[PDB]
Amino acid sequence: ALDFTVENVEKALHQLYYDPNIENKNLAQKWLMQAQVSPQAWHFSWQLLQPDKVPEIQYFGASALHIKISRYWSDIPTDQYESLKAQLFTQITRFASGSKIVLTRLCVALASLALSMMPDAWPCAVADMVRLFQAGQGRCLALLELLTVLPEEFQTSRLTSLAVECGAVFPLLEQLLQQPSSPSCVRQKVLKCFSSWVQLEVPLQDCEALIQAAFAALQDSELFDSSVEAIVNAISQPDAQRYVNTLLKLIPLVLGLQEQLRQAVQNGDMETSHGICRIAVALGENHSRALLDQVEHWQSFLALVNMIMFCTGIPGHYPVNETTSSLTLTFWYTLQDDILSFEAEKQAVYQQVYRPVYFQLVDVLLHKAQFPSDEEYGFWSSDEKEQFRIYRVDISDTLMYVYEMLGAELLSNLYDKLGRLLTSSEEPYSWQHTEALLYGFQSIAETIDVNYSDVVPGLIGLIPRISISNVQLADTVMFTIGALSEWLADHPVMINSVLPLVLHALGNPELSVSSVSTLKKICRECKYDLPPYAANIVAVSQDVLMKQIHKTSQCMWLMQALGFLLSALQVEEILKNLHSLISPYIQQLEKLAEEIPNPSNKLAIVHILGLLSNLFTTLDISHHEGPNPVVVVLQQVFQLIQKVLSKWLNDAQVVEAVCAIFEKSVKTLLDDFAPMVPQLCEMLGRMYSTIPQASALDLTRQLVHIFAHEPAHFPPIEALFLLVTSVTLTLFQQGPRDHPDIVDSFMQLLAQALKRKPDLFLCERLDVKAVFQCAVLALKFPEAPTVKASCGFFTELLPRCGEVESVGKVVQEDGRMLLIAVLEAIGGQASRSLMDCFADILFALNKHCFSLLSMWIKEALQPPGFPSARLSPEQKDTFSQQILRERVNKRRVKEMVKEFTLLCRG
Amino acid sequence: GEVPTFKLVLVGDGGTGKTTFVKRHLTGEFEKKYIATIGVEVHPLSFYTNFGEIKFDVWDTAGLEKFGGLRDGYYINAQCAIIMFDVTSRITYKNVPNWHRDLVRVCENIPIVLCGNKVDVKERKVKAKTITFHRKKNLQYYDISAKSNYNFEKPFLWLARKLAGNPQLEFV
Ligand SMILES: Nc1nc2c(ncn2[C@@H]2O[C@H](COP(=O)(O)OP(=O)(O)OP(=O)(O)O)[C@@H](O)[C@H]2O)c(=O)[nH]1
Ligand SMILES: [Mg+2]
Repeated sequence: ALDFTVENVEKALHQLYYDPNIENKNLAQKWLMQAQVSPQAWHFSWQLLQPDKVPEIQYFGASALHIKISRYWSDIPTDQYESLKAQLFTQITRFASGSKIVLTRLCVALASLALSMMPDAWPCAVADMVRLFQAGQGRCLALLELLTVLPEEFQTSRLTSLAVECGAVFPLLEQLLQQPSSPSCVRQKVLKCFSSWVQLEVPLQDCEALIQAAFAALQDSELFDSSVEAIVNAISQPDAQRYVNTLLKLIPLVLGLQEQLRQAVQNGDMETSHGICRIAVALGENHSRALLDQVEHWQSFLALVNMIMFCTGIPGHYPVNETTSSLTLTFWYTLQDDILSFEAEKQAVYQQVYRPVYFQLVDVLLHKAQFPSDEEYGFWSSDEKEQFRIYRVDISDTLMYVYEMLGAELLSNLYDKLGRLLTSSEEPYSWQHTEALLYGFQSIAETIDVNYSDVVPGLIGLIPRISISNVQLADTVMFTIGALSEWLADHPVMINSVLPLVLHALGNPELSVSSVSTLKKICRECKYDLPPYAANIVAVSQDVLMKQIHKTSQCMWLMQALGFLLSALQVEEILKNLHSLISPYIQQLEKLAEEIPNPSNKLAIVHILGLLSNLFTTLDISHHEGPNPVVVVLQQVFQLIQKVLSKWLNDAQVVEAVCAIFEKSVKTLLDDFAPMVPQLCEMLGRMYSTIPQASALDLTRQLVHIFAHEPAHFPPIEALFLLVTSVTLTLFQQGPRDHPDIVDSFMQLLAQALKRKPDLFLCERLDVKAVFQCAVLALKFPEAPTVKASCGFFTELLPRCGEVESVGKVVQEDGRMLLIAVLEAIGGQASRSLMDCFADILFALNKHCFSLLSMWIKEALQPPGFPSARLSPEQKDTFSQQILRERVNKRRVKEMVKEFTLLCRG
Repeated sequence: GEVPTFKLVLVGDGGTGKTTFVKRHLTGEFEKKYIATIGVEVHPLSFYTNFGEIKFDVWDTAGLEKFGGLRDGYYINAQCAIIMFDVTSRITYKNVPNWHRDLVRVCENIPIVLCGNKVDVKERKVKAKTITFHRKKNLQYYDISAKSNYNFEKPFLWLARKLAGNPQLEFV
């Protein structure tokens, strides 16, 4: 029998924090949650905040107070407000000497209190906090903590702008910061307070003086980080562009950091170079165009560009020596977007001014992306190499966008350097410089307009002339080739100059990913000009597969590459080649088919199955993007598959593999699967009747999508559709929330039925009431994806009322339930993330069954505080009115639903 | 108990995957259901490394406000953390700053890994290029998929390395 006394809380906390027993930690935390909510918490928490106890113990006391105040306000009698206010102040004054962690939590507490009575009961909170805390250092640091945390809690509280009260905070900050006698600690806290208050709707114009102090503070090591933060938050404000005049005052201030930046780079001072870069990039990436329009200031914007160019080209490598360069990329891109954004009279002037800058940037970027010497790279940490890889991806993306603006000359310049480096000048061999240039080409190779290509042919010719003595170089060569995948399709004559190189690299285990992904790309892009290479490719592939050279993922890309290849060969050649390739695996499967139930077999079984599905994903003779080979293969394989199912029935992973085979084969041949319909339905129907799984519903949905209007083959699918719906409905009664995944596929299936073939709902063998009922309950599920699927169903249902579907409008005898479920979600029962899905249901109610909706909604909102208790009848009526307009568009219904849900929650 | 145990606090919005992640590491199976957590549930998690054994006491906190429990209070004595968000939900990401703000209030400078979960879902709504979190030395980001098992171990490896000040650590 343990009551909530200090003694027992302490024991509890000690347990939670120090007893290594897990079961015990969990037990203590549960009890501590109870103690926190108990009204004893109002007595024992002040006892925990005694100098008598350890800091983590005291902490809980303040933690409890903040939670009771911010989350159980209604349980606080008004006669307690002032005395609570006073006690928090007292303890805050006392903890100025003690733990800063507790001091913070205490401040957060007094800040919640403040925000809760600030408009009505406590008229001038901010002004009173200042007056009270004055009349020494501790008191000051305290008030600053309180004033910093206050605006932070304002951004996350639920239930009149605080910004307006900032006019009282600022004067004090200016005063404290511009005075000589203040300590560094007070100053750092003054710069942090400023960052918190700037993060609100405080006009830039009114921050100017603190912006200037922050800048002066940068030269002090102690205040640097705080200033940098305070300054970036000022400039990065959403409203900041509105005050252009102040933006003009900011340019000289940022430029004034040039010397500090240089010195910092000379000294290898990372944190500082990084700080100034962030400042400079904040000004540019946000207010670039406002600065470009103010043509009278073009000289300064130019200096700012130079400064950011300086940070991009810092000596060394990104991850290991220079964090600063990476932060300059988002800027280079916005400048490009801006330059291309105006009429030629302005565009050409700036394109003239900034073209040479982007050529420099390309030179700089190519040098920074260049790998280090083999020895150097060998000592780079695993995380460092990873960071470098991502950094290349980022540079690649920016390099691509630069090509948009430079275009033609870029490709010529690159082609020259590469060719000059390979055939004209014998210099110290650096595969690194060769790889950088090729990498530049690779990043742009997909975005080459089909107009100019004088460079492509030349480059394609230089590729076989390159030395492949390094994995990286071999990988880059391979990637460049695949990037020219589309370009080759148009120039089949060039295929011969690259295909051999790619095929060669297929055997090298270390180039698997690049090699295989390029083969696949080439096969996909030039299906029609590969027939004369098909056998050789099949030969190399089979050999490489025979030897464990590629991992299963790459093996799937191979099967895909091959499918693309065979799809353009004459029927008899497709057969002959297919047999030589799959016969062994089918036989192997047969030997694996007459074996035990061990995993080693499982792995093998799954592999062969995935090989088949991947090949059939890619092989289409009808080019949708004499019988069908795939169909025959399926027919002759079916007996084997069934044998597999019989012995592996209970295994979900193996079953999925079989499902994937057909899932993949169906999307490949859309009408030409007709012969496989009857057999597949029995299989899918038997599967689901034994063990219900979501892929079975998905497969069914695909058949429905295809053969709906094909009466000749649809009958068996109709049976399946009904059978699967009968089982999912029985299942749903029993486990209303046990299979969100199945409910999800179920809803999508039903939505496909309504989309493609509504008359399916007029079958009396299908329980239309049940379905509608399941649908509405689904709307309340925890799993967002299941709820999205549900909204999907109603969006294909409501358009079918009075659309030759009697059963459709019949279920609008239950229509007001749907409206209720939708209003409960918008009220705050569903995640804000799903709001656009419920708005879609509303839109569908207003446009297709408006008469009903209006009676429905007038009634549903009648009960006081229905969606949310936070609502007012006036707000309820306004919403009811807006949503009853007959011409509203999804765009508007979404905007009002969002506005409304916001009022319901806070 | 030849090796220490680090306190790892797992934080983030409701339904992001916190519990499913942890659970997959502990049993291997992926839970399809979303059963909100109430307060916290501390689960021990151990990994064998090429230098020895690393033990973690994952403090799986609750993302839903209504079930927050002792949110600030679970952070005490943390040696590190993991902030999680849904890559298919813009709201779980816009909230990352608030979760981070509170961890810092209790523990400062502890290593933190930010994970974007559910990247296996075809329609992503938060592109990995947007992440600016890892711009700090004790901060890192990762695209993870508790469902597809993608970058499953990355966060724990990074943290482990930072904690034992040894970039050479590798899980065995
Ligand atoms: N598609 C996809 N879904 C996932 C992934 N990880 C988790 N989920 C889904 O999210 C659900 C689990 O949500 P939880 O982890 O229990 O949510 P939670 O973090 O415990 O929410 P809180 O208790 O408030 O912290 C599961 O049903 C999964 O299907 C993923 O990587 N991909
Ligand atoms: Mg959880």
